[PDB]
Amino acid sequence: MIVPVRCFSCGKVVGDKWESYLNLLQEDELDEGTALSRLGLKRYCCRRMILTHVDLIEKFLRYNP
Amino acid sequence: EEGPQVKIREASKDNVDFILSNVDLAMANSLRRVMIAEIPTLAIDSVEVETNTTVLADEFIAHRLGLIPLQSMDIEQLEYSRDCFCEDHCDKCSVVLTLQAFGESESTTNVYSKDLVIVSNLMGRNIGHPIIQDKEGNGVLICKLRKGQELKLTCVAKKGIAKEHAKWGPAAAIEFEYDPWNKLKHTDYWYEQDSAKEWPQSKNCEYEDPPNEGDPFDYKAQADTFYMNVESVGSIPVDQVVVRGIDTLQKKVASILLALTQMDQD
Amino acid sequence: TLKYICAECSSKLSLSRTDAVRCKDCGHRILLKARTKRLVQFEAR
Amino acid sequence: NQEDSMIMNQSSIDRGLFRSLFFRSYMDQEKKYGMSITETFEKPQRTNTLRMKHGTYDKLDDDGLIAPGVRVSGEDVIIGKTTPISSKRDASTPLRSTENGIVDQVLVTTNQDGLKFVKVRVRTTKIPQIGDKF
Amino acid sequence: MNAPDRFELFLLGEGESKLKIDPDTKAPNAVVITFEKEDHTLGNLIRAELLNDRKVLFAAYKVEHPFFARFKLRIQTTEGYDPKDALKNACNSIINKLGALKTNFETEWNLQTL
Ligand SMILES: [Zn+2]
Ligand SMILES: [Zn+2]
Ligand SMILES: [Zn+2]
Repeated sequence: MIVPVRCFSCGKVVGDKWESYLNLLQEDELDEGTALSRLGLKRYCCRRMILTHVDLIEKFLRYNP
Repeated sequence: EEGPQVKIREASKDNVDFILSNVDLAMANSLRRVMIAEIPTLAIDSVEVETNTTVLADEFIAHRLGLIPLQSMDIEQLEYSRDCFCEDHCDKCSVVLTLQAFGESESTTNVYSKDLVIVSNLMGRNIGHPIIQDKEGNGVLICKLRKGQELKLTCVAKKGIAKEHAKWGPAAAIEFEYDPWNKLKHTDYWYEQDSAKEWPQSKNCEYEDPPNEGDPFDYKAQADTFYMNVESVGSIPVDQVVVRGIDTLQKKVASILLALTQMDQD
Repeated sequence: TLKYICAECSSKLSLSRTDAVRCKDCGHRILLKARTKRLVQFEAR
Repeated sequence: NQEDSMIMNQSSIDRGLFRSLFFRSYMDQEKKYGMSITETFEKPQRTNTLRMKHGTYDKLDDDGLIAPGVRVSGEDVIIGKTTPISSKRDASTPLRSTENGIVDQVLVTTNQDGLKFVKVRVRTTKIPQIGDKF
Repeated sequence: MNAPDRFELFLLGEGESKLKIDPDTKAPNAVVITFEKEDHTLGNLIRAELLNDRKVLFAAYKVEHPFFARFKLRIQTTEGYDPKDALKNACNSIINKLGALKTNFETEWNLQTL
């Protein structure tokens, strides 16, 4: 769907981490673990919140209506 | 000062790593719970939706709205709507905010929590402004729009407690650790060959004295020192989560005292 | 009575009964109703 | 959490852990018999049209169908239809007795015989309750 | 669908007193207070502090069912010492530690950077 606004585990503000994540990846060629660390996602719960997430919205917008 | 004792090790906008000497276990615990579930906050708790031709469902959005951290610094001078005398909500117990978004571009239009617009009368109180720790200034990605897509809705933020919903947490994660050499034997370490070589050393071991095999078990000892770290979402600065925590705990201990006097009447 | 936004097309056809299918300029049937006015609320929970 | 049950973090649930959308589609159609016989989509009135449901029809617009905003619940009528038998007999479609939710979309189209027919689809979000299998 | 509302954890109901005090019929000079709309946050704190008072013979709390925000505190005191006072001194004692804790934290905070 879309980046959960808060991690379930503890509920850390991650909703504002998505774009910044995708940039760290592709823009400056970082690896997801490093990328996730630079976003200050330390504890592994809120960490998997981003890594394991799938952006199905990009697909949903594809439909005209 | 006198009893319980604090010692900051690290401090920041978002974290307070400290050491809480000379306190009961019970109290140092009860404080962490209160810090999680009982310091009040403002958060969106009603969404009237005018138009949503967006890819997402109404309530699915409504939901994320609830999760967006709103400034709750001056929260103590906002009221519980349940307490307010006004019918439904008012400008003295609820912030109202507006969200308008329409996709103009060919490119995907994003909707951030920056796009939230306060509308009700804050009347000076430092309240309701979406927290933005984002680097480019648009914290939290509410939604995404295609070309002709619109989303028009109105959110009434209320004072709430995390006990009632985890949105109203200022909390996040509270680190917590005592007796980093098991000198109290509060665990029995599972091992295969060697407890010591297999279990890694807690960072809080540079702070205490390792036991001596030349020593026997100190059985009289109690849990005394406590190594916490409070992290804050941001709807309340860090220092305040701990303070208001101590405040609230104390506050509710008190209503028990008062309640005992209320009963004494004939 | 009442207005029906075309499906595969974008519009606000307000046709009624005995007008029957389908749409305007589109040619295809399949009409979706349009959102109500009497707005609903959501607990944000 | 004994005997293949489990304990779920109520707090993390609120953050939206294991939440689902739930869409149900109801469907009805104008008669299938006669040359001077045709069931009609309308909001009937209990006057001489007796044989109605327990639930309110009050959420039915004039054409006999709800609008894609209205919350429905209990035995709310969702599709209004009368079968004119010689004033009328009711043939309206109540929202499932045990369900409740908000109308998502209403599809009015004709069928291959030139029959007007309708597809109403309701939406509930379902949050992990005590007793839900995982 | 069968869930209780969530305010029901901290909001009292239709005539539910906060405390309820009942004479324990087992041991003499003992009492069992019921705390509606509270939990381990409060109970564990009151019990642990009651166990520092050296005229308290017995002190323990318990949540009889997690469905419900409520708990029972059982208190026995030495002859002559009324248990309610044992509760009162107990609460106050906590409040004083908490206050000291708050100020001690504040001064520490006011010395930092970043
Ligand atoms: Zn987390
Ligand atoms: Zn009010
Ligand atoms: Zn069209």
